[PDB]
Amino acid sequence: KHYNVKGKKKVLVPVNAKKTINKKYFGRKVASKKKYVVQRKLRKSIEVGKVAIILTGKHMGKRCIITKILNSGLLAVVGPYEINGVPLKRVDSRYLVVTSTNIFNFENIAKLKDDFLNYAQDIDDDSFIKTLEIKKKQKKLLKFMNNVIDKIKEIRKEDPKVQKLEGIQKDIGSLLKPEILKNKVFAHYLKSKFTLRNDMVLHKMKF
Amino acid sequence: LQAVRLYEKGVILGYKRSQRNQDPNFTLISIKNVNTKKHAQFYVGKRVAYVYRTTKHHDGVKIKCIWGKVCRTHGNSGVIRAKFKTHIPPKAFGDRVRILMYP
Amino acid sequence: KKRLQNKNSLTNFAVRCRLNPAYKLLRSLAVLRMRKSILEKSKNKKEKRVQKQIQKKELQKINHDYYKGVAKAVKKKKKREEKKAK
Amino acid sequence: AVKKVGKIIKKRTKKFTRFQSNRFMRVKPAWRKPRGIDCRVRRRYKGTNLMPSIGYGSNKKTKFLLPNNKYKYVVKNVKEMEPLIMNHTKYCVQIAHNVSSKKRKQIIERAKQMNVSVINAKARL
Amino acid sequence: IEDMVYQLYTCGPVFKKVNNFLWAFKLKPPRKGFKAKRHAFNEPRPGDWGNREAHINELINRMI
Amino acid sequence: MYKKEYVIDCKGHLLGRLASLIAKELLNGQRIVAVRCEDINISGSLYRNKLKYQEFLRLRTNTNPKKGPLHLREPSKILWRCVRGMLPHKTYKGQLALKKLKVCVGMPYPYDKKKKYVLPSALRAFRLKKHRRYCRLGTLSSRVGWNYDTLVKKNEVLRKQVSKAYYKKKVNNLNEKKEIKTEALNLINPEQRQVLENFGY
RNA sequence: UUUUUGUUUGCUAAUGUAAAAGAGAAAUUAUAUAUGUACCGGUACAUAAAUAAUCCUAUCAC
RNA sequence: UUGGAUAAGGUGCCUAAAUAUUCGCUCAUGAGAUCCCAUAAAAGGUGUUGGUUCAUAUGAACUAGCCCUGAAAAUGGAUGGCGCUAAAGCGGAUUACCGAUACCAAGCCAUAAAAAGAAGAAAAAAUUUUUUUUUAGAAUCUUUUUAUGAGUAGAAAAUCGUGGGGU
RNA sequence: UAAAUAGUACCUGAAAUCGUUAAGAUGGAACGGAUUAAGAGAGAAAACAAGUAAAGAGGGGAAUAUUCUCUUCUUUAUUAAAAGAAACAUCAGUGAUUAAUUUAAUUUCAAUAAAGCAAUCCCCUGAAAUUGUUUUCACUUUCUCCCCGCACUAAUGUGGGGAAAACUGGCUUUAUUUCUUCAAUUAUUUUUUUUGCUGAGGAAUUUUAAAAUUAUUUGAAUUUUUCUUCUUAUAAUUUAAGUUGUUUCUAUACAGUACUUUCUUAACCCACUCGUCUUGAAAC
Repeated sequence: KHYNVKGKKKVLVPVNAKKTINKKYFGRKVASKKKYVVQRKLRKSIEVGKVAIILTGKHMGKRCIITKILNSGLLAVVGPYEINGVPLKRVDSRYLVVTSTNIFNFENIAKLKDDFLNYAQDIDDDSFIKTLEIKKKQKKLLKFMNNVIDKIKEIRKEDPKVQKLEGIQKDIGSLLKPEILKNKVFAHYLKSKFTLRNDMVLHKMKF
Repeated sequence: LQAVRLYEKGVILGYKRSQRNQDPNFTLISIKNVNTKKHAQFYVGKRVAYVYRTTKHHDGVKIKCIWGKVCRTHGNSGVIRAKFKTHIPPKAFGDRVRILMYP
Repeated sequence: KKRLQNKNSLTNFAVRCRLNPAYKLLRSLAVLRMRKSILEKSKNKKEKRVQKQIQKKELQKINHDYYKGVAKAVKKKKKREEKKAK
Repeated sequence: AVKKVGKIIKKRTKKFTRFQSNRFMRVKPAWRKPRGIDCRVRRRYKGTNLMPSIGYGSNKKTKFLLPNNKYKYVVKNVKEMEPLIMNHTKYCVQIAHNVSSKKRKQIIERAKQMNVSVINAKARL
Repeated sequence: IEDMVYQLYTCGPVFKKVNNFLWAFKLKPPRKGFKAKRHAFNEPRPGDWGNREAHINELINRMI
Repeated sequence: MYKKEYVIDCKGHLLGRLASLIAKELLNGQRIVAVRCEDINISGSLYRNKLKYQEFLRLRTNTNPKKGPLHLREPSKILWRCVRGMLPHKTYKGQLALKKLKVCVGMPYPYDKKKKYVLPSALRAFRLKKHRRYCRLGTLSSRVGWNYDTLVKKNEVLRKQVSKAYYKKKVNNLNEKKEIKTEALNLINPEQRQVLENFGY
């Protein structure tokens, strides 16, 4: 579904309408009058097999591999946990700087790109979302610090939705482990962290 | 070593200003390595954090940040105008701001 | 009626076509004319310029005559000054 | 500066003070328009005690409502609460200052069962 | 509006009516500024007032 | 502008241009230290600048010259006063900017062992045509009553000797380090070699 | 002088920053030229001449 | 009020913006530096720059730019200050920028004018049934639209208070 | 004595003025306006959680002193939801930015590879013999040669005087414009990169109609078609018909170090005693 006024093809995506406002004279009504919204659209330099730099989380400066565009704007990323310690994380594009090197441009990685995709087509935003009952259970124990931290870690572990993400993380990491590792300098590149030395200039250097 | 940086350093100059008159809605910011309008245009739209310390704790922490945005360039020599959620106190003139790589 | 946002009558395509019923046809024609390839002009530039030889000749002669007139005026004023000097 | 909470925007705070009231004790801070001849404030010299204008008026859609987004109504006994039964979500109730503890408890309980909020609920107890 | 444009661009039979129907245009200042409002356009020094002939279009475009 | 402090060598610098640049840096909250202030140059003849300073000297408060313009004679103090005059020193921020500046004659103990910078926008060689007269602030101060010019020259030649020794030692160390590098560069892996010479290291 | 915990009756525990995020950088000098070396200011030879548009320093955990 | 863009004027620092670009002139042992404006003349110069007209690349005579003499006052002193001479001076030229309570877009107050007006269910959350908001109609009123807003002396309207009196 | 801070100046007990304690500021005024920041006081009436089940205290109403029902408070666990704020995205309005673009007009040029012309000669340009017309010489490069100074130069060359062709420059033909150029200005059109600010309103008989877009469908036209246009019908969308969505946080709290607010201090910019007569007042 789309519209291409002036030759554009903006692509429409269904959107719910939940904001409610009291109407002028008698009742109330849903404020939004629309059923579709044009979809996110991403930068030209966002491909699946590309390596980006996490920029804002607790993994700032870490390098990661794009995994999937989640049809909600946000994209899934894996700085393969087995080499980098960066889990399957759903991050948005504008908090990422994507480099110019594809992980699948290496001749020994390019072979397993199909299996990469066939492992990645099954992640979705609902899996990344945090479910209400485990959120409630985590907030319950808030009413000595190491104990509650460990409890939070273990309940996150036993979340059923986290388990499938961990399984995908594990299998994709095992798939990408040896082939990445046998390229020593690239493996160190991924394992390293991106800093901003005072010798380099942001508006001069390229991503 | 540790504590990665991934932001550009800036200095808070005065407000958006004329002689004998101030408009404390925009703050003038200087960039570490920008000296031209063309180069300053590169940073337009980036979030800028003014991080400063307080004498006593406020949320269990002694540090707080005022957020802002690089709105447009100022002059020909790579000075930018930034708009913050709250006006930057003139105590902060000459102080250091993070201008972050995101968005 | 209640005032709404005044839509940009130049970039908002729906309002522009509402204001100008001929605009969408004119724009489509312009786009079609733009969508022409490059081989035709590449092989016809010489044809279009060789027929302009007579135009170049005609435009050369007028400027030539204008410069001739300017030089003649210069010479005649110089001659007048030379005659007056003595 | 302007203060904006929710839809309510207060165009100016820090109520206007009378010119020279800061440095004269006989001059109370309550605003008075200065007539003068060479008066500074009247002439609107910059950097001196700007005068109130109609341009500061808050919008009429949200003029008289409190931060709880409803209009206040001052009551003196339980009898003046009757009109609130229809618009309990548009009006909050404030008990008048000269109401005793006898009647304050009655008004509080009546407003509670009427489902209308009370501003000075915990006064005189 | 296209008829109005035609009647204005060519001093058509309905010009006074269209012009009078049209509210006076309220223009923003020029994007790159004026030269000198004090001096004539035809003065050898930079200046602004007077008849610009065809040069009014570049000024309208940045005043619009 | 972004350093802890900037040490600048005032030798061969025009007084007003140097003061303007320094004042802007100080107002932007940058600490600077000006050394060798007695080698500052001034456009115009020495006699002309001496006349200007005599006119300044003739200027004191009639009632009580203690309150009058304190004239000062050290070239460092002269540069400091020029910067102050180029600065809003009667406000709190201006006072902070003024106190963020340190001026010396010669190069004392901390500043003779750190890098000295130069403002090419204020160098005499770049700002004065070679056929026009200029003055030396040290000699001007001596004619006005500083009487410490020669001692600064002695200290300067001593510092020159010790700096020459340090420079020779540093040159030897750099030569031996380059010799170490050119040989250890053959022991790294060839693809590392290619990257290094491709990017010019 | 070193280590740990902290500064979350007028008092008797106790905190402030005009500026950390690699805040990195010691030769001297001339500007119609300089600098090093070797001989006796001179001679000879090297070096430098977008000089910070550089160099040096960072991540390889256990 | 929020943004944008300018006027006058500026962009070496004070002071936001050019130690911008491009072409000439000027060295002042009291240079000069924005209308009003904060003085300067006759007369001179073998200072330098450019023109004009005469005499076998020299000698003259003019001319007009900047500079110099003419040019001396009383508290200490003022291109506003610092200072500036490969100008930060003078005369242009080309760009960019900064710069108003003025201009433009949008919101809101009021004033003026205008268009118009004396009767029925909407949504959401739970699970067909409940729950929560509203479900309006005051003519000096209600809804909406546009334009506009300095002000002494002076005038008017609407408001805000005080003692006392009926209701 | 109800009360003595109602003790005879005795109701209440303001301001000026002064004391005690605490906090803060303090380089020849002090106060102030505008904007924030830091502290210190206070605060929950929007600044989360309605209901639900149980047990404890109560209050009412109806039903013919016994049943049902409505509730308020307290505790338990038991679930929502909503509101604000940030980020991102979308749209619209209004700007800033950087790359372009169709078609025309205006003496444009500039190259490539094969011929040819002229030689102070050529595209030019200069100087001379009721307007045109014609004629003459004089116009260029050399890392070319000759003579003189013969090293004299700023010079890895040079000054003066002569010759030479013709690379250089110019012109004339043939083919090409991706080797290279196809500019600039104007008119006339179509886009594009990165981004700042703003979101009024909430439409019970115009947030309709249409306009655009998509998917089918009717015929026609024409620039001849993967945005070609015009209607024939249908159904949806929004680019129409002024901002909506997602996720987090506030927060699973009842008042704190957060949030709202007052006050006190700073800091940047600005700010002369008011009243009055007066043309003119900060006025010595």
